Amino acid sequence: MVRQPHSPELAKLLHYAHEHMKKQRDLYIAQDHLILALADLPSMAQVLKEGGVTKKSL
Amino acid sequence: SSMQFTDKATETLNAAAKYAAENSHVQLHPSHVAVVMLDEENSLFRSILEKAGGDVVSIERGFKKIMVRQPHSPELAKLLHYAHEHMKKQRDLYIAQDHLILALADLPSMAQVLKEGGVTKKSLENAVTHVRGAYEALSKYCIDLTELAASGKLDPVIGRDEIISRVIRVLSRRTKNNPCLVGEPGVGKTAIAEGLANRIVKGDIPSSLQKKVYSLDIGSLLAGAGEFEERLKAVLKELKEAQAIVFIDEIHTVLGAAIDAANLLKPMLARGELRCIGATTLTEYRQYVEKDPAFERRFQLVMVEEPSV
Amino acid sequence: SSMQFTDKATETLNAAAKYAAENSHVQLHPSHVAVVMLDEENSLFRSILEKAGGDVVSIERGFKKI
Amino acid sequence: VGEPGVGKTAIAEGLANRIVKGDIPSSLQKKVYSLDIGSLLAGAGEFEERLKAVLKELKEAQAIV
Amino acid sequence: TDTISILRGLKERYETHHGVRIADAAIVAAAQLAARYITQRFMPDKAIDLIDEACANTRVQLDSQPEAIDKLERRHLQLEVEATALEKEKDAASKQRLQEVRAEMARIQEELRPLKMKYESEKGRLDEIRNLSQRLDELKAKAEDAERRYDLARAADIRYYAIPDLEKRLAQLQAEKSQADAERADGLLAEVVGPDQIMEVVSR
Amino acid sequence: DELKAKAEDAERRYDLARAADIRYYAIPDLEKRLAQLQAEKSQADAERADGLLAEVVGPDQIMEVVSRWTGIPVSNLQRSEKEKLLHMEEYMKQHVVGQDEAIKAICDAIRLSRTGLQNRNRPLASFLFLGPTGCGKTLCVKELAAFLFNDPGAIVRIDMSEYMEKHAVSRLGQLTEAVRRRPYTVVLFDE
Ligand SMILES: Nc1ncnc2c1ncn2[C@@H]1O[C@H](COP(=O)(O)OP(=O)(O)O)[C@@H](O)[C@H]1O
Ligand SMILES: Nc1ncnc2c1ncn2[C@@H]1O[C@H](COP(=O)(O)OP(=O)(O)O)[C@@H](O)[C@H]1O
Ligand SMILES: Nc1ncnc2c1ncn2[C@@H]1O[C@H](COP(=O)(O)OP(=O)(O)O)[C@@H](O)[C@H]1O
Repeated sequence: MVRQPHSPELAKLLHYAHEHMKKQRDLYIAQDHLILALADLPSMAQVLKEGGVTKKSL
Repeated sequence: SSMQFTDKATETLNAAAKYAAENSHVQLHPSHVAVVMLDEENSLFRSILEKAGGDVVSIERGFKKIMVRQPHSPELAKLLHYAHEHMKKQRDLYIAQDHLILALADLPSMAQVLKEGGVTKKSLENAVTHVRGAYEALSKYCIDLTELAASGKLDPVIGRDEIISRVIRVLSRRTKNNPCLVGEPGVGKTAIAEGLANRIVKGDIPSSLQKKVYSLDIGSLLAGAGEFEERLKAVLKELKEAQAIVFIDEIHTVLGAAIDAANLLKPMLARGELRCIGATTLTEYRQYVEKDPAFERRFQLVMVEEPSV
Repeated sequence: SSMQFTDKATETLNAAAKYAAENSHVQLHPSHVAVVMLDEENSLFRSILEKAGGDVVSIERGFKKI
Repeated sequence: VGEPGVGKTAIAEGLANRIVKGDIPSSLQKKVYSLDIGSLLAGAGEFEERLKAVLKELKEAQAIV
Repeated sequence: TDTISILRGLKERYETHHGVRIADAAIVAAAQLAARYITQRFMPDKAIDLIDEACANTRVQLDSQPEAIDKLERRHLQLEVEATALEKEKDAASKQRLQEVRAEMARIQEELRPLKMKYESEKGRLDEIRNLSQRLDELKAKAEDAERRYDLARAADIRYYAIPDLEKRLAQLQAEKSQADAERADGLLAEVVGPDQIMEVVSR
Repeated sequence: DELKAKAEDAERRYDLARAADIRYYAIPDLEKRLAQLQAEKSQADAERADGLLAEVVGPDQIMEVVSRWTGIPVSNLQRSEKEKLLHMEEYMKQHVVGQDEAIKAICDAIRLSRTGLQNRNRPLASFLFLGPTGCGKTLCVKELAAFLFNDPGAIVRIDMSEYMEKHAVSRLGQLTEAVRRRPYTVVLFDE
């Protein structure tokens, strides 16, 4: 947030929600839907690795 | 995390490897899954593709030519990984037969044949939308009694040697092959069928009987909606191709009635393609079995006497 | 004048328009209907060619060339 | 007409085992259909609509039930 | 007299499904006892059920084992696991009990194996007899439709190269069945449905 | 208990590699510790000189549950059926006097049905009390259930004031369903 000056990274996040609407099983597309979507980005999964959150355990 | 597959989806990869074993193969390719689904009774892989158009014949012949060029396949490992990653993405509905169509569309090797056949990638999105809104139905809507009996999780049955031996003689007959444990709510009716499943694994049953025991859950079939015909017909279809004996607790509530459900069990019990074990009360037995002459032709009166001291 | 459709023939008519649009076409040729209608589980058109004569593996091959 | 035990369905079974083999000429051969009351009641009322389609096919095909 | 003629018509089909040996003495005795003792229904419903019930009970002894044999087999299974579990232990009390279990299993093997293996070898042969009757009765029915639907290329491969081939196998299994019956002291009632088998159903 | 379930599942599913370490190792090595704690606990309970029947379910423990779900005292549960038929003539004379020839006739019809000198086709004893009013017809019935049945409140009374009509004959049914819930009951036929 300090290094900050749509978004170049937000457009890629919205592209994942377009395909996740037709998959298999989950819950409801709302606040909890974007939780399992930020782990696919390489610039956002680095913080979860150093904090103790495994991608396979998420 | 961990993935959960049904019994029908588990046997799909096993049945695909059986067909590939006769053609001399060492690896299992995902193209063998589409061949097995196109050889079933009232499959869902054909009706969904018909709405989007295309040519299934051009697609079926394209999948059969891929397995011939074959020498766990490296392409199969990507299918199992996609089933675990995409298991927390959409919304409701677990895994079944219609959900496996979207898993094969993500593979680059399978998407080239579909685009060259007719149904493109954009046609698969609108095709699975209109159709939306032990085996597969025998695991969530039914409970296999032989599984809990062989796993040491069943209470022993001592004192029913004069009743279990009589049910075996009824099942071995040509006609009236539908026992009905007629008794009273207190003398024991469900525990009688528990001892019959114990003799199946041990081998005490004759060679004329080799079926299984499935406890038909009445409350599980009424979960939700209208939509009851899609759940009742799925159980009867899985029991016909597998040849098994289903157990129905309190038959007077499901056979003889709100939603009409007894109409789907009459043609099955008449042609000998279904064997049911009844266990109702004598009070309601004279109003749902002896009243209809067609039901007495297939059900035999089995009295359950209360044991002495 | 009025037009009333059923259920089996209705889904086939809507499927012919989607097949002609995904392959970049202009006109709706009648050959784009018998291909989708034949690809059905226990279809009524399959028993017609097998009763009046004619192999079902050679008639469909002539529709893809159109 | 008889008591429920002397045999009723088996009587009609012997009719199909005589016309198909050889008894009456082809000008009077009629198929035998077993109309079940449980098959029409199943499903979705719509019970009278399914019965009308069955009675219509039994006339143009010349067959008993 | 009319009831006897009904049971004789379906004798070939009843012998195929059950797989036992239906004799002519069990047909007359069934219609005679159904008109004096068990009398509450109507013919042939009160006579056919007496045959299917008696033939289904014989299937148990021809495949499984009676209570006098099954009780001995259950005692040997509990002693085999107990003898091995006590062998790993080094307790003084387990060595004395181990000497009694091993001495008891030697007597069981000399009386259960020569008797239980007779039903196991017969099970692999008696089950094949039913498979022959189910296929011979099916080929005679499938070839009959070809003679009435104008098809000579289909009935020629069934009445000539199917029925005569599978018929010789049934005649070979009947000769080996009488040899195994002499070693089991059975055959007069344990595998032949006669007048004594029908009377056991009415008496129960 | 869970190890015995997993051991039997492997032996039935053709897997003799996992059950070989349960029935032969996990169970024989744990039965010595479980049997040692049960032997040391029973010996320590006798040193306290109290609470002997507080850990082992015996005959006195079963009688406590039955006495709570009804109301019958514990002293009436230990009385066997053999001792009741012996001291029956001495108990009826303490409450009903004067009818010395009627008490002996009651015991002669009950003792012949419990030993085995009569076929099992008749009930306990069918009586027919007569004589004038106020001679001991109602009190004798109440004293019968207070000794043989140990329940004075288990005596049903079906009067003929409303069951005399022909339409009430089929309800003898209300009397059939009433005696099914309570086996040991006293059916009294008044008037
Ligand atoms: N041979 C037996 N051994 C142990 N328990 C038995 C036996 N037979 C019956 N039971 C008990 O009787 C009960 C019968 O339950 P169920 O048949 O479901 O309803 P109901 O109690 O109305 O008959 C079971 O819970 C079972 O524990
Ligand atoms: N002439 C016959 N020959 C052989 N079997 C017969 C004959 N007549 C009647 N049966 C048997 O009697 C049975 C009568 O069945 P059905 O009339 O449908 O009901 P129910 O058994 O209640 O009378 C049939 O299954 C048939 O096999
Ligand atoms: N043997 C007896 N000695 C003393 N009192 C008695 C005796 N028998 C009955 N009673 C008295 O009679 C009363 C009950 O009378 P009851 O039997 O109802 O008369 P009835 O037989 O005319 O109906 C009781 O209150 C009881 O005190």
